[PDB]
Amino acid sequence: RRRTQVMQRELPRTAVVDIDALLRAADEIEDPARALVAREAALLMAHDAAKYPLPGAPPGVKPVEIPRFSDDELAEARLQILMEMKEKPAPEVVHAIWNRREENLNALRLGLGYYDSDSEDGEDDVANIRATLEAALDRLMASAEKGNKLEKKLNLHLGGYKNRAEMLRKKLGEAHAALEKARNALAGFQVL
Amino acid sequence: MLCALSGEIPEEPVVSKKTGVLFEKRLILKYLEEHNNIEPGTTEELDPETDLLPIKTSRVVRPRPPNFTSIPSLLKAFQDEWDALVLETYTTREQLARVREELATALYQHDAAVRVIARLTRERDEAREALARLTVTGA
Amino acid sequence: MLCALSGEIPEEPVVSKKTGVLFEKRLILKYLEEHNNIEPGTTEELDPETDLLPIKTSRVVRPRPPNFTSIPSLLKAFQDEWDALVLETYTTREQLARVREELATALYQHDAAVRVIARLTRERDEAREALARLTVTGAAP
Amino acid sequence: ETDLLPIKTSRVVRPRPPNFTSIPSLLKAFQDEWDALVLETYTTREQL
Amino acid sequence: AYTAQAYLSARRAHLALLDTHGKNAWLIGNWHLEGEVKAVEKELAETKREIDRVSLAR
Repeated sequence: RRRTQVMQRELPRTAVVDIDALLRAADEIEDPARALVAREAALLMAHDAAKYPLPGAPPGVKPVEIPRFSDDELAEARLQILMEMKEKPAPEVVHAIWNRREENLNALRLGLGYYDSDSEDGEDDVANIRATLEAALDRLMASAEKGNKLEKKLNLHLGGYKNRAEMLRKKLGEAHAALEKARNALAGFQVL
Repeated sequence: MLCALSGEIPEEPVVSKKTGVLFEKRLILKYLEEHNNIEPGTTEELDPETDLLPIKTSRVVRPRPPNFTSIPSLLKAFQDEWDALVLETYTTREQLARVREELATALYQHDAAVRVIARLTRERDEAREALARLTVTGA
Repeated sequence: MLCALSGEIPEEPVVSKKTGVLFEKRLILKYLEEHNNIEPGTTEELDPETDLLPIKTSRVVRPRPPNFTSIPSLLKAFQDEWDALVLETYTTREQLARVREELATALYQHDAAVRVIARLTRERDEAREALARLTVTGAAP
Repeated sequence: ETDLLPIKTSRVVRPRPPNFTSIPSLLKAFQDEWDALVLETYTTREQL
Repeated sequence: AYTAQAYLSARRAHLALLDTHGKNAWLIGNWHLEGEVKAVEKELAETKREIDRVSLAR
């Protein structure tokens, strides 16, 4: 319960979390409330990565101590946030916004997580596209190697079965031809 | 294609006139004799001579084995792959729409929480300034 | 009119008896088998035999284009359609993963903001108690 | 509609080779099967 | 590259399904082919026996 519920949920998270770099990025926020929220989110992400070790994460992650908060205080904060919340937009409006985002920004552009909204430079987008293409090529090469190994193993397992099936098919074709010839010969013999 | 009772490939297949189940001729005769002309799996009577129709196989066309290289088998595999891809795409689209709606709601809630946090920070700063002024004046 | 599962016109469309949603019979059967008889887009149970009513109308005569008059042209068109569908599925999966990562980051930021708001509320309550104690102890003129 | 009686039985499982595990391989196999069927039809017509 | 990766993932899934059910699929296919070949051989043998009987009577 002291650990963050984001790590305990089904949402994906990064295996390696850098507390210092994320805190330094949080300190650069001009808004003080946003900077405090980002710093506490960095601390929560570090605590989630340390207390809950994800697969592929580095071992020996130092846990981060945070102050204990009562459930009543969290409920009061949630009620204050809900009372200060604006009107919830309709699902049709959110769907239209998503469609506008998918129409203005390309599907290939929206599929990459490095396409920042403030990155108007084409060189950064080209570099991100090149990095994504290199990663996709490496993943495709690894998947092709794994598929080739699996196909070689399956072929070595079932080559005898395939040869037996081919021999059975050839025998069935020869038997069908012989049966047709025998039927023609039997009809001719009956007529004769 | 296999017998309903024997479970193997029947050399002399027979089909029921009421149920259409394919089975072996000897197995169907034995089941009708044992259960007093009752079809297997059905409570209705089945005549051994009338309700059982023998299956005749014609060898006019060339035999096509049921392998993966068959044109109908390839078409069925392509249709199954297309159906699986369509179902996966529909599930992914529904999940993406739900995630986008949740992200929009979370962005609105984060903006509201940032405004509330700014108001609380201003109130805390005012309270700290008032406490400092009271401590300075309260000699 | 298009099916809700595939996005195209179904060959044998069926309409739900509760929500009135038209979908392909094979697609609805596959969805009910995979999701344990769950209707698409709803949490209500949809019976594959009783809750789906088939629609008996005229067959949609799709006009054959003059380009698809040969087997190789039709095969190339089918391969291009399959490649486009695979690329669209990969793009949708990547967009879903990016949206999930953004939602996780936003949820972490919101939980951090809630914790900071609780801490600020506790600090404000302590400051208000200290100010009340100072006002009670202080002799106001 | 009256003289045709359907047969209800278990579905026949076709043997899937390990080589035709990909969509492009399946498309190539389908094209080869279509070409073989066309050649067989032409040879059957010539033989007839 | 994304299309190639999707094709490779589909090939990996098909190879996993093959490694799961290939013995059963090959056994069922071989049994069906053997049954069809046996039926064809039985039909040919019956036709040959009928032709031999007709030839002997004639």
